[PDB]
Amino acid sequence: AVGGARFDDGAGGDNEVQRTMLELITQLDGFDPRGNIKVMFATNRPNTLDPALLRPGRIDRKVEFSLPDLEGRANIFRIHSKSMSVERGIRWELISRLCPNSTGAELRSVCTEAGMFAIRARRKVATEKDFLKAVDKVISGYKK
Amino acid sequence: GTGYDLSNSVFSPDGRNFQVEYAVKAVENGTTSIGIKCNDGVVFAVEKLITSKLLVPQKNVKIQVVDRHIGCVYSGLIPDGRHLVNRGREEAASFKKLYKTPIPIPAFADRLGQYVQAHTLYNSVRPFGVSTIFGGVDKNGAHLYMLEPSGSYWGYKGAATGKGRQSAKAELEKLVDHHPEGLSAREAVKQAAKIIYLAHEDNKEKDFELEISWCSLSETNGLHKFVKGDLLQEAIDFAQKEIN
Amino acid sequence: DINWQELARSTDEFNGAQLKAVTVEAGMIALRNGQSSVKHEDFVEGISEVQA
Amino acid sequence: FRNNYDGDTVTFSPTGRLFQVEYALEAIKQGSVTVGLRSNTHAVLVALKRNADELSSYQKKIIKCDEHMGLSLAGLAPDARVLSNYLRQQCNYSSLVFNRKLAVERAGHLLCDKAQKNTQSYGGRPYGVGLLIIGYDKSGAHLLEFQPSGNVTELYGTAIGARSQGAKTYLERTLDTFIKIDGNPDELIKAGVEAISQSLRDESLTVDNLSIAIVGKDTPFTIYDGEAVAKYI
Amino acid sequence: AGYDRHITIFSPEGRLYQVEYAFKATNQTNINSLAVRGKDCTVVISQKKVPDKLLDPTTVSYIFCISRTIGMVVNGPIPDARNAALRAKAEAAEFRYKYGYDMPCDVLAKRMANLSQIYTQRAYMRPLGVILTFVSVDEELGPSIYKTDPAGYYVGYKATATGPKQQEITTNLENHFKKSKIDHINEESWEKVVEFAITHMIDALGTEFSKNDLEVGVATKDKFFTLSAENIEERLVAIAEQD
Amino acid sequence: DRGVSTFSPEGRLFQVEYSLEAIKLGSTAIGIATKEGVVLGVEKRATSPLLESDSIEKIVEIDRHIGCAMSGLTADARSMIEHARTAAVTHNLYYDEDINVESLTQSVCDLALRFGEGASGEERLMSRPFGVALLIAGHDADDGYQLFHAEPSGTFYRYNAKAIGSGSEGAQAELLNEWHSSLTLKEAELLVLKILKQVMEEKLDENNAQLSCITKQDGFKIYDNEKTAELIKELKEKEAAE
Amino acid sequence: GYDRALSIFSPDGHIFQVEYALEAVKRGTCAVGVKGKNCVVLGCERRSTLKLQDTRITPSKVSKIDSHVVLSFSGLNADSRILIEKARVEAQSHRLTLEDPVTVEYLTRYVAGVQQRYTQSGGVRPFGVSTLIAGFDPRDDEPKLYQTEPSGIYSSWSAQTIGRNSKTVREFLEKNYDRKEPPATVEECVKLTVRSLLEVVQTGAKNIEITVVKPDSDIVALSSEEINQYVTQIEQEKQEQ
Repeated sequence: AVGGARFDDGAGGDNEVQRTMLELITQLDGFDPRGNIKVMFATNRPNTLDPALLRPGRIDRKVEFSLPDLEGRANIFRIHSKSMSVERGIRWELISRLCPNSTGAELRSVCTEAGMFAIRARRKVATEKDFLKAVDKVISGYKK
Repeated sequence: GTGYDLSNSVFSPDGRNFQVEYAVKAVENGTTSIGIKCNDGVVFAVEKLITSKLLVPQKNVKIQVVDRHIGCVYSGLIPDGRHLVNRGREEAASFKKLYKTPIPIPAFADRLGQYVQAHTLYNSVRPFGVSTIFGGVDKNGAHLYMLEPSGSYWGYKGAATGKGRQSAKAELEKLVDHHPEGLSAREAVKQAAKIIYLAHEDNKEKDFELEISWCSLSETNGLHKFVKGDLLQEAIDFAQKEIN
Repeated sequence: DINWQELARSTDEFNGAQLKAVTVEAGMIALRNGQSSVKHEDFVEGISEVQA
Repeated sequence: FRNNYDGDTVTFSPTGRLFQVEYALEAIKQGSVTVGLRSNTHAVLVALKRNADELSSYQKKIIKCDEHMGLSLAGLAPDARVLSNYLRQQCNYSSLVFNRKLAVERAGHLLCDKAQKNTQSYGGRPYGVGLLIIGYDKSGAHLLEFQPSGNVTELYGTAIGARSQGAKTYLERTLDTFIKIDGNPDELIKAGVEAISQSLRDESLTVDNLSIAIVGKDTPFTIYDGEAVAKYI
Repeated sequence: AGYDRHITIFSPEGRLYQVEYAFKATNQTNINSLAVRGKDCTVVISQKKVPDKLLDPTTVSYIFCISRTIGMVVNGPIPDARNAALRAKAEAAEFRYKYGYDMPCDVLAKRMANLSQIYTQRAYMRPLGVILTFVSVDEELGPSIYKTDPAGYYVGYKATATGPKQQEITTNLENHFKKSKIDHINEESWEKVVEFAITHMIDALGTEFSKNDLEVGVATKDKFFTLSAENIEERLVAIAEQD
Repeated sequence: DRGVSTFSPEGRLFQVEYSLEAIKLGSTAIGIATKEGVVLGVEKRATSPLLESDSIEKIVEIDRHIGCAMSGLTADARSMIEHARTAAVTHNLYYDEDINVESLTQSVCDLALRFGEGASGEERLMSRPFGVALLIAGHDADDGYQLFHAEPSGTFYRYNAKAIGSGSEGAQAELLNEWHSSLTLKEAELLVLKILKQVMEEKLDENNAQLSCITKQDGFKIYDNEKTAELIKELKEKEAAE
Repeated sequence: GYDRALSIFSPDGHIFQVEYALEAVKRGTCAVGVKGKNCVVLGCERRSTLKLQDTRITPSKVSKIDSHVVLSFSGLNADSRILIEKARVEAQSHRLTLEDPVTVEYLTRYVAGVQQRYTQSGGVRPFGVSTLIAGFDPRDDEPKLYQTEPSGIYSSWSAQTIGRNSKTVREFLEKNYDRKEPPATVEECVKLTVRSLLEVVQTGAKNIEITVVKPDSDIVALSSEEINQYVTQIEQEKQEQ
């Protein structure tokens, strides 16, 4: 959002944006005690970084968010489920079996989509196929 | 436009095949190697790059023979040359089969380049990554040529391919002027070893072995054979002193 | 435990910090090896975190 | 860019390079590790048999093309199988035609330009496997290495696939030891066993994972796996 | 699409750029050369350029003796040079073999002319970037000059030059021929014809030539041939005598 | 676009990897090599009621001693199958005996690369690799029973048990769990049968799945819907106890 | 000469061409087939895009491969004709070779590879045609109905349609047919067919074209009136309520 490394400072208003990036980098470099305070940057792209960013002593470790997996979805599901009234005879393991690996956010399209299936199936505890259909439905209807 | 570079057979707007030029990239990329047309004969010399202990010395031998009178050496893809070597090794017996005579170096030459030239003629027919120093004593005296993936070779009183050529180019051109007379193969043998080390100095960084061969109407008696043993060691010691 | 050349040969063609990537991993991996001491294994595990 | 220069084995880099080769070259180290060495007496192969699962079997990296000649692989097996079969013909062929054993030397000659054709010929591709090849012959035990670049070499010893350097360094380190281990396959072998241990990283060599072969003077090309590797484990 | 330049296909204009670029490769060797039909003879002169010592300079020619009767000069790369002569070499004996008498010069030209037009029309076939001039003293046509292009286009010449500076000698001879008004150099000794040429080559090229400077050849009755550096020198000497 | 034989920077073949894509698409196909036999089970995956699940065959006999299954685009196998069937007979025709399933296996694997357009080093004519990977069951005297995953890679292994197709992975873990040396065929049956029904989208019946074994005595033997439905219900009993 | 592989696993592992072949099939005017207990009935729509055709010499959609073997399809009328031939050829071969005409499967399985060829065959595209195969095996009365597709895949059907809106009529038939109760009578099957046709054909008689195979090379294509009989017959059953 702040932009990474870019030539876009040539526009002349993005300098401030960079200046803010400059500010941060300038600031963050020296005086952040990084033994205690943790410096972490969430992003879509690891490459976009202002070269100053990834520099050693500034960004040492560089990590990808590990995509929620067959297991992760299950538990990420399971939590998504707990707000819903959901069947516990079924497993979010069972659902995440069906699902490919997708973002920990979308795993509600698995789960919270069946709050309707809860009341569509009129299972206050939404069943396996409730969320299976959700995995069906949302991914079926997905087509993007 | 561009892409002229990409397909072999293409004439770029300049009328040029950049692949061939890119082949030349691989060519010069070759290990420095030289050849010397001497008085009776020609002499072939190439640095053998030693990459490790596990290398069994003297086994891997870059210079290959065609017939027994045609020695050949090339800088570029070792498979390329060998591929063409056999390709040559064909034609001689082939020629020799029809003509009963082992093939003249020049005769033997043009064969190759045409074949090589084929490797120009189609965008897919990736030319060879090698230029090749080659020749030997034939019906009349020695001959020494060095052939380009272009399909260009010529008569060369000495020739060098690989990286360190320029170290050699002088060195040869020297002995050209040092010996516009001519040279005994054995002195060419001696001279080359120097020149190679000198040529090697372009590549000097790593250990290397030295393959040298030759076709001496005198010594090989119109044949191509390898510089070997003591005269080899001689030329080395000769060279390895003269390198100092 | 460190042997650079092993690292240095097992690592290949690092712009320096990739060695340090290996190394900071190694230090990291040293505590991940429980050591405050940072060893060849730390560094080979600095290698082990994929050096490509 | 490269997709310009890489895509076609017929097409040099601007630097005059074939990335497909380099790519095939990549699949090399991608391949499982395996090791080989020779004495003047014997020539030994040591392989890491990788499986898919434990449920699966363990991919064998070693091939017998001949009594005096058998090889090991890293990278794509299917290529070699052909080549091996192709090669198997040759020793056969020679010993068929000439009653002559194919020179491990002369063997290496073959696949090279054979590979070279994979290279220079558009529409096709190189083979996806480099080869370690032990052979014994009238010239003795010969360990040769091949490159999908076409390039072949006789080594006193070597290893390939993944991280072979550890063994390799150690082997190159070990050099004069095994080559002088003579009439002692075992320590020729156990050198490799140690060698492969050097480039052993993930785990130790096992009955299933360790594969071993030796050709030698009176040792025909002979493969050792499992219980055969068990004692050397 | 834009491949139309990469390949031989009618440009939007119906044009063939590779061809047009093959034309580039023609003088890409940068050798200027001439073909002059003497009275008796036909004579061809060209630049022998010896950039290197390491060369065997003797080996360097773009003038090629096609047949008994027919030679040819090449303007273009020696690989492509060495090719067409070979190609030409076949047809002669071939023609002769087939036809019992030697191939007339232009026939080869017309023949070789056919060739590129193929590659011209044959996309994967690339045409060759050499310009070729065939000459002989034809049993029928006597002295003969036939130049062909990378395009398979060709014609007879009262005489011609070819090279980067072709136009200059072209003018020169055109000047001299519009002057002389006869298709051929009228001289019985090809020597003179040569000497005439080397003059008018030296003339229009404004360029004095050593004997190592010149690729020199003479098409004579029943025999095309060339000269050593010494006949060249003889000319150099002889031509130094007229001037 | 790009050549199919074009190596990945990895030294891999995109198409292969893409061939690997269609592989997972296949009905999840599972097999277990017991010393009793080799159990096989697969997903019929009937895509429409009017479709009669009968005409669905992802499991095929090559020979009594050799029969196998397919998961992937079932088209490519046809040749391969008959091709496989060929050599066996052919071997037998020459060798008066049964081929090593492995040898056959290995042989059939060799089909893999035989796609190409004017490839360098031999003429291999197909537009593309094979859209199916195959579970290979067999009994051979030498090796007893034999189980193999035939793969468009041309690489394969002998699987103590193997699952391929859609949900094979967890099933594989299941197999990995479920498998032991001492497995009885009927165990592995219900094992797969459950694991299928487990991994099966559709609730396993006889019509939405298929079963077979290969047995040193009987060789390759496909299970009817009935004994299927029998063992099916048998699961439901055994599956629901605790 | 032209080897160029037109069918390639795409990154997804798919051949769009294969996938597009179906599109022409979808584009292909609908065609249905259904088996009575004794019989198979093939309904097909005529592409109604034009007229002034002489319908006689206008080619019918369903085609006989063998006296007991006919086929319907959806896609390029071109692709069929070839397929039609080789099939027709095949049976005659099978006839001559096997001293017996094909089973319908075998023929089907035969034609299966044909498409399946061009799939893994370079230099070609597969057919734009999925087919329906109707015939009763020699010495077999049993209705045999085989759907096929340019992917080279095929199966048995209690009933099947293909072409544009095939699902529509299929969805119709999927309920409108019972496995346990085939519309055993030809008519009821044909009528059920015609029912399923008007689903898609959208009220036409000429445009509907029926084919029915009975045992032992017993096969019939109905006149539009015979069709319209059922057409009209069905209409009442509708308009009754």
